Amino acid sequence: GHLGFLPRKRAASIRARVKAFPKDDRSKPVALTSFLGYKAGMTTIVRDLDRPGSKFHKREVVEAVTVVDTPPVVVVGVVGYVETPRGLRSLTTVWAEHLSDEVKRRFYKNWYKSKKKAFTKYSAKYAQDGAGIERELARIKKYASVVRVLVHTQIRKTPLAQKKAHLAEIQLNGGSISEKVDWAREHFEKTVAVDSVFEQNEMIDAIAVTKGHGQRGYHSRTSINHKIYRVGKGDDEANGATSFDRTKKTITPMGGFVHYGEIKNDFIMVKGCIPGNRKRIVTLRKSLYTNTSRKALEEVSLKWIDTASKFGKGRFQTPAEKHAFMGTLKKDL
Amino acid sequence: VEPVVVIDGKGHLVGRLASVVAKQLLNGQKIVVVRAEELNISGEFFRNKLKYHDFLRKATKTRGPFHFRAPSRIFYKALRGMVSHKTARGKAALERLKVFEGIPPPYDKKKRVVVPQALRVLRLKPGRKYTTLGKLSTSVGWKYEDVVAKLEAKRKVSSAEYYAKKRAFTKKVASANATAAESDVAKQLAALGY
RNA sequence: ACCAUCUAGUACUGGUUCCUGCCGAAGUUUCCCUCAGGAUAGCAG
RNA sequence: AGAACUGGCGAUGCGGGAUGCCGAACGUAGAGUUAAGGUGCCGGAAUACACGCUCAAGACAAAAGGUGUUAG
RNA sequence: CGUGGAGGUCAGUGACGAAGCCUAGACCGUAAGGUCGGGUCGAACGGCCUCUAGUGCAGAUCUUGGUGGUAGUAGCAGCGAAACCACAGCCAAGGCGGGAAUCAGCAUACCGAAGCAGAAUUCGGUAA
RNA sequence: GGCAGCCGCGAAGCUACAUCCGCUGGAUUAUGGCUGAACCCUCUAAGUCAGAUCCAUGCUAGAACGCGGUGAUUUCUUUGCUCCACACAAUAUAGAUGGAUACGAAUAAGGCGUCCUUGUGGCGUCGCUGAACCAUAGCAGGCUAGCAACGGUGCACUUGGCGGAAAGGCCUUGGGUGCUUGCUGGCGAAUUGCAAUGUCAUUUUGCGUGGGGAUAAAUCAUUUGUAUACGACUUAGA
Repeated sequence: GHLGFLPRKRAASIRARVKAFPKDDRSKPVALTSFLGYKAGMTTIVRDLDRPGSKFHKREVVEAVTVVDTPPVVVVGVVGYVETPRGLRSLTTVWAEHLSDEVKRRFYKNWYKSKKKAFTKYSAKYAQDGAGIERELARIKKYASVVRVLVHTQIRKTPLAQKKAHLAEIQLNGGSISEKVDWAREHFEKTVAVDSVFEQNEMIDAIAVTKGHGQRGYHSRTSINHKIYRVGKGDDEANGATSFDRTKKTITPMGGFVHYGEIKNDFIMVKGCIPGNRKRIVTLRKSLYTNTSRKALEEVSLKWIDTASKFGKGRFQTPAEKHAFMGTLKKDL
Repeated sequence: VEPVVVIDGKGHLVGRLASVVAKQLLNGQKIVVVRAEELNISGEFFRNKLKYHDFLRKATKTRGPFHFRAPSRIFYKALRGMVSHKTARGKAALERLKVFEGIPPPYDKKKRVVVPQALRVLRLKPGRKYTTLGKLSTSVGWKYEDVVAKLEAKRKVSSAEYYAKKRAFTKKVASANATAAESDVAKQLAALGY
């Protein structure tokens, strides 16, 4: 057994705690250092191997790729940090004036029984000329060194019975922390898309809690060197609008995703599998730095995508395939 | 004597400084140590580093030996062995001791002190090698040296402006005294010693 | 094999009960073929 | 590996040597000086003075070498 | 000094409370112990000069009797033990010894040299 | 097929003979050089470049006897909670009895005042201990009179700046109000009997009023199924 991955004690929460960020680039424009989303099932994808010298070089090759259910990231605040001899410390936290019901639920377990006195008087302080809630920005500018944005996911968009919001801190790539806080404030209550941070062929890393076998499993894990193959937009239609297979369909498997994960929002395709099963929230990061190897730098296309259901063994790809061979079906037509 | 005494670890010796601090603590005197990251130990860097690394692996087995990295904690451990710890009297004595890297507030706005007999430069023979302790802490696992130096640099600033203001004030006071000289009160004071 | 008596037998373990003061050693020899025993040489009254 | 002998225990406190040879052999108490052993802290006592040494030690190996350091 | 009994004495104490028992209340004797005040007590005892002995307990894997953990454990939502029990235990070494409660286990390479052309080989050091 | 199962298809889970991935920066040593004495030379004595063992990056847990920020602070325990003003008690001190009375850097040199043809500069000079500096006079510190200045200072305000490392403090403008021992006078001190620390600091907590502020949250239940040996964890609902 691995010595580093011991003891095997289970994680304390579904969300995996991120404790490392890709340094701090003082020259890059302001951008998010990571992304948050939810994990769906898995599928299959094939692409052309442009890698030189490979056995399957310049040939179509099948690769296993998972699908991450990514809801839009709506900013709710930002957190500043200051260097100290006792380690990094969060000097001040601020919020985006207004908070959705899902965000308020995160602070409540018996939400229905509670009088729902969530963020309210704080908004009353904001409901004026600003003063303290505006001087906090100046205080952050004066002393802060690294600023982490505070965002939550649109859980109600995800097909999850649990409507409680999930929130985590994300560091800002850009320098000039004044610009960091200015951009964060301007983005208060705004919605951020995947294209604003990640991009196709980027070697992102995945971190999440492992599957529980029902103590084996249910522990946080980090997987690095995973290449994105296509930015997905499940809000629209015809997600399979690739250059090949001009018979546009949807990435959703027949009858919906197995067990759970009926995609109804943005999604992303990532090379290989991801730790943990569906219904688990997964955070994405740029993998610190980008390797210069062809396996990490080369860009890839996409073609065949499997759509047959897995509620059994799998056969039918689309409902329109059932005709001709079955003759008459008086029960239906 | 001042209720609390702040000792500057700059250019000092760990052994003698720890011994004197422990002796004062046993007598019932409150003492605080600042700029511990700049403390010095006799001998070259290799000798001191080996003497510390061997300690980390001597076993009691994690209940006993702890791979403590902070240089201030290393100094406390050095002073810990010079006090009758594990007892009410010794433990109470240690309660009057605090060690901080650099000079955090409010100790910045207060006069620090030095021990003449614990100065590394004074007691260490000239030309002989010595260890700065900071390098040892960095090599053994400490990683706050960069931040410590960065936030200590601001300590020299602002304090420099305060010193300049105090220098101007003392210049004015000296001018006032010089023009005040030759007065009858001044002459009487000079005659009567003062 | 058991039952009661001669038998409370046949010399090596265990234990050997209140207090204070004073004095206070030895561990070795003598005489019989030794370890079993005693004459005592010495120490202490 | 037996051995002819001279000081010491057995019945022996106490101070010192972290603990197992030195000092000193013992009524209950007050006062002052010491033995052994110590005067950087634990540990009650001078981080005392003076002459040189030593860069790794320092509280059975000495048969030999060092362009290690200081003297005739 | 003290306990059982006996000879002489205190023309001794005692239902207005002696023996016995408890005392975080006191006194005396450095000691075996003695005395006093207080809570129960209900019928006989104490000092002194002597005599007398089945006369003083922490041991005896002691005897008789009683009582704890074990334990509300095996056991038969039941009904209730036994074994064992001076007291210990988390280890660094020598004088043979530096924390709540329950649930789950019993090696490769890096340097210098060889008449090492290359391939390839050997040797002195680092290191497991 | 009610009862006890058998031939093709195939999950649901147990569960691998299934698939992907498994990182880049410092200081060293052995070793190869530079400068350069010991005494021409010398990789070493003062230093330094290249250069594998140690630490960093990363991952995993999180002091359950570590820490920061943040959503809200019982509308009747008869202001219930909270912060304040005054107001009486208990509680104790790891131990006030004038002041922690702020640069940096070197120890084979640094300041201070000045000059400036502004520098590693010139000039005069300071150390050799704080054995000092600020303050210190009044019934343990009162009343009051007069002189010189509007300086010093106890305290309630107000304009503004600095301090995020444990900033929680530093102040700054303007008046207001006491004292002023800077100087000169008038009042009382006794009896605690020749001394008995002769009681003056706050740490915490308890009870009595008035000046404001806000009025919530968690467990069970219900259940969920990513979790699931049993706990636990994850949820939905006035």
